[PDB]
Amino acid sequence: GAMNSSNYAELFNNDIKLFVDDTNVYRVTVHKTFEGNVATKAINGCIFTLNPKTGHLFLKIIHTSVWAGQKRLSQLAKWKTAEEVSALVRSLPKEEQPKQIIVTRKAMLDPLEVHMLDFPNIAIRPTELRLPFSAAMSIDKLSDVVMKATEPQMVLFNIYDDWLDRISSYTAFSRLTLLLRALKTNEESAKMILLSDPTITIKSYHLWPSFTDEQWITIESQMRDLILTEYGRKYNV
Amino acid sequence: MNTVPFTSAPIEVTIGIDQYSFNVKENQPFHGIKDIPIGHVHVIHFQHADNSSMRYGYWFDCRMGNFYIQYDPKDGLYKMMEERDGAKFENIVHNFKERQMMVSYPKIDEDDTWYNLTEFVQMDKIRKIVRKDENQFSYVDSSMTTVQENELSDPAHSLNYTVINFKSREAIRPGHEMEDFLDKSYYLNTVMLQGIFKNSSNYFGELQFAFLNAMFFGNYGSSLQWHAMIELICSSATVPKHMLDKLDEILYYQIKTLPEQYSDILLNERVWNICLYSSFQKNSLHNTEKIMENKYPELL
Ligand SMILES: CCC[C@H]1C(=N)N(C)C(=O)N(C)C1=O
Ligand SMILES: CCC[C@H]1C(=N)N(C)C(=O)N(C)C1=O
Ligand SMILES: CCC[C@H]1C(=N)N(C)C(=O)N(C)C1=O
Repeated sequence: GAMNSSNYAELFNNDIKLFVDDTNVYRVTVHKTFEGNVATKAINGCIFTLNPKTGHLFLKIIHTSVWAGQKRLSQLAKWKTAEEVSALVRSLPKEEQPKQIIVTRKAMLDPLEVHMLDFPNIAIRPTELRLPFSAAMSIDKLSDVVMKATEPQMVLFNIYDDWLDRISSYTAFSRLTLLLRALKTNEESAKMILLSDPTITIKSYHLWPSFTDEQWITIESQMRDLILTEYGRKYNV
Repeated sequence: MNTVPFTSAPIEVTIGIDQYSFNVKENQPFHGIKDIPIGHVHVIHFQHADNSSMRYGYWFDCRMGNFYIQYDPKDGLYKMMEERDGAKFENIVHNFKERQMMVSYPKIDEDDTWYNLTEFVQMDKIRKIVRKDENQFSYVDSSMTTVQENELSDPAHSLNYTVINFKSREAIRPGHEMEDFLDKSYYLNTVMLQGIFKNSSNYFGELQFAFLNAMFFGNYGSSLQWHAMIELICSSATVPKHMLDKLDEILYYQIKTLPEQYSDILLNERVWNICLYSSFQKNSLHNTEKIMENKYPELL
C-alpha cells in the first residue's frame, strides 16, 4: 500500500526499489504575446528516478521536441513518464529490475500501472511522505545537463557521491532530503551555506562538496536552522 | 398465457414474479401463478420471513418446458422442477384454475416495463452465465459470486459473466497505453463487441441480466457487472449511434423500475457521475440523465 513514516526503513532493505518523481517532466515559462495574450513556452525537463538504497539516479532528460503538436501536455507528461520508466525497467536484467516502484504523486499511479501490466510482480505504490525531489533542478550539475540537451537522453548519476563509503543509506537519504528541502525553501541561502567556504570543492565526478564528517554535521545543522527559521517566520511560530 | 403451479406453500414467504410480488402465509392455500405472458423470460423469486439474507429464485421461459414449484423440507427452499408428463401437467393446471387457487400475473395492458427490462435477455444466454445444464431453468441467489470475484469459491455455483477489467492486457494494446486507457473504444468495439459478444444485442442482454440479478436478489457481483458494462460504453469516444440510443432507453427503464428504498445499495455514485457528467457520452443519454436528475438528485 502507501509509504509513510511507519514503514520508512523499508526503503533501505535489500528489495530493489525506485522512487519516480514527475514534477520536472513538463516545465514552461509563461509570457505575453504581441497581441497581449498569454502563451507558454516549454523548456527541457527530466524524470527523477532514484534507487534510495544505492543512490543511483536514472535521469531521463525530456527534450521539448516531445511536446510538439501534442495536446493536453500536463496529462501527456504523466503517460510519457510512465512510458520511459517502463522502458527503463525492460532495459535492465531481470535480477536488477525493481520489486516496487514508489511514485511521489498519486496521479502517476494509473499511468504507471497501465504501462507495467507486463510486470504483474512489480508493485506500484504511492507515498504519504512530502519528498522534496522537485528541488533536483537546484543541483547545478543536474540543471546544466537538462538545459544543454538537444535530444532525448538518459544520464546516470550517484546522488550520494561517495557518502556510502562512510555512512548508511538511511543516513545518506536523510542528508539528501534535508539538502533538497533546504534548497526548496530558500535556494539562495541553501547554496550560500554549501559553498561559503572556498577551500571545500565539488569534485568533477561529484554533485556536492567534499565535506568531512565534522563539516557535514555543521552543514546539516545549518540546513535545519534555515528550514525551521523560515517555518517560524512563515507561520508566525 | 402459461402457468407455474405450486404443490403447496408450507412456509411463509414473499413470492416475486418479475417486478411484482405478494405475501403468502404459512400453509396458505396457494397453488401458483397463472396468465404468465409468453414471449419473455421470467423470474420467480423468494424471500422467507425468517431469512434476513438469501433471496433466491429461478429464471425460466415457459416455451422451453412445463415447470412447477414444490417446497423441499430437507433443503428448506422452494424448488423449481420440470414435468415431462404433459398430460399430468395439463390435468393439474386445470384443477387449480377451476378451484381458483392461483394468482394471476398482473400485467396492465398499457405496460411495457417487463419487455423494456428484458428486451435483449434470452434463456440460452442465461444458461451460459449460470451453468447447470441438466435443467432448462436457472437458479440464482444473493450470495453467488462471479468468475471475476473468484479471481480476486465454488466454480459450479458461480455467475460466469464476461470479465471486464480496464487495467488488463486485454483492454490495452501495446504502444497505445494512454490512448486505450483514456478512450476505451478499442476494448468496447474490437475486443468485446466484435470478439466476445459478436453483436450489441448480446452485450445488452448480459447488461440487462446483471441489473436484474442485482435488483431482485441484491447480488453484489451482478451490480458490479452492470456498472462495468455501462462505464465501458460511456468511456468510449466511438460508439454506434444506435447503441447509444438503445443504451439510453435501457437505462431509463432500469432507473424507472429501481425500488427507491434500495437505490443507495444499487447505484454507484462514482460511475453515474462520471458517465453523466464527465465521460465521452455525457451528452448522449438524455432520457437517463433526466430521470436520474429528477429521481435521485442526491446521488449527483
Ligand atoms: C405429482 C406430484 C408433483 C406435482 C405437483 N404437486 N404439482 C403442483 C405439479 O404441478 N406437478 C406437475 C407435479 O408434478
Ligand atoms: C438490492 C435489494 C434487494 C432486495 C432486498 N434485499 N430486499 C429485502 C427486498 O425486499 N427487495 C425487494 C430487494 O429487492
Ligand atoms: C446490490 C448489492 C448490494 C450490496 C451488497 N449486497 N453487498 C454484499 C455489498 O457489499 N454492497 C456494497 C452492496 O452494495
